[PDB]
Amino acid sequence: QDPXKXX
Repeated sequence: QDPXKXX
């Protein structure tokens, strides 16, 4: 759910 980081 939090782009370039993961979910």
